[PDB]
Amino acid sequence: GLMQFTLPVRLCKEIELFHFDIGPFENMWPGIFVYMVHRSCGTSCFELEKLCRFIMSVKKNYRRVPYHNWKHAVTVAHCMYAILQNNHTLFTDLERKGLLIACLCHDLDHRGFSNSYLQKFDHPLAALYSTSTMEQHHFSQTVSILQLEGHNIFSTLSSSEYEQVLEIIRKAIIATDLALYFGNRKQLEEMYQTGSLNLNNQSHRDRVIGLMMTACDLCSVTKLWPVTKLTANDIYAEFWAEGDEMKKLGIQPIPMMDRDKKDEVPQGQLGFYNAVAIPCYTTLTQILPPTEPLLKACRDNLSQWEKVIRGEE
Ligand SMILES: Cc1ccc(Nc2cncnc2)c(C(=O)Nc2cc(C)nn2-c2ccccc2)n1
Ligand SMILES: [Mg+2]
Ligand SMILES: [Zn+2]
Repeated sequence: GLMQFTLPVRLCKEIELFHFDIGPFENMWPGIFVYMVHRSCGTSCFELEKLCRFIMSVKKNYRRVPYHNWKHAVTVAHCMYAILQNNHTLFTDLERKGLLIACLCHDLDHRGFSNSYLQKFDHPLAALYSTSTMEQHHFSQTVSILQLEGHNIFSTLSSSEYEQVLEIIRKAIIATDLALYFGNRKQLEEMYQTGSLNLNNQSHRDRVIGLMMTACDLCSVTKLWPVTKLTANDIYAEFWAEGDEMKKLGIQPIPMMDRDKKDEVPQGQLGFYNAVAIPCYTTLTQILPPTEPLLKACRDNLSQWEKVIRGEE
């Protein structure tokens, strides 16, 4: 049990800031995760043998795609770690447990295509899960991995704690469906402004954990500008591949996905930040004030994209 994971000085200190980049050495990322779990959760909460075996099976089930890959999985888990460490006393044992696991698994087996594309293509996954298609698939992949031999990292929870944790995870993963985010943030904004928001109302915590999963998922926009700008090339690599594929079904795709409309990415990044990202981090900062660093970095990046449009870069 005294087998504590350690990090070099720069990473040890920078892992605590919201804007940490996990780096380009892929073989350090399992340890950055085990490090985050031990400090967030405790070192007795997972059997190290089972946790490492689970981590490796999860990484194996992330594909080689430009954005929705293993690096994204770990990067979303680091944002979650930073929210939990900045809000120590607000979450329970099972909640810290489930959520970091939910972040690592949340895009399991992503092929790099949206829900819209799966339904236009008439993929069999669209027949099985008529809404939040990929997200119900991600949760399914998580349960299968948890049921492999030697992978059940929750084995020592009681039947009731186990049911509670799977349920925290399923709801955390379903929430990453951005189609559900718009609704969820509006309701949190209405509860916040009327002062009815009650973190004892389980239905209310579920909404808050939802918004946290949006925040962690979009956190590439909260990075220092060189990291955000470079991650934007990976996201657009995927969008343009989907657009290519839309055109092979004979569907003209939305400007976001058309590689012939690269000129409009700067203006399209403004609307994304104004319609999705800025409100996300604003409402999250209203509910959890210590997550303010994410809104400040998200606004610095908007300014940077405004500066691109004015040809100052
Ligand atoms: C889900 C998601 C995650 C990350 C995203 N970007 C990103 C930027 N910088 C660094 N890392 C990542 C983007 C993104 O660029 N979105 C987007 C652009 C436009 C014109 N529209 N949208 C959009 C997409 C879905 C719903 C509403 C609007 N989307
Ligand atoms: Mg996803
Ligand atoms: Zn994601």
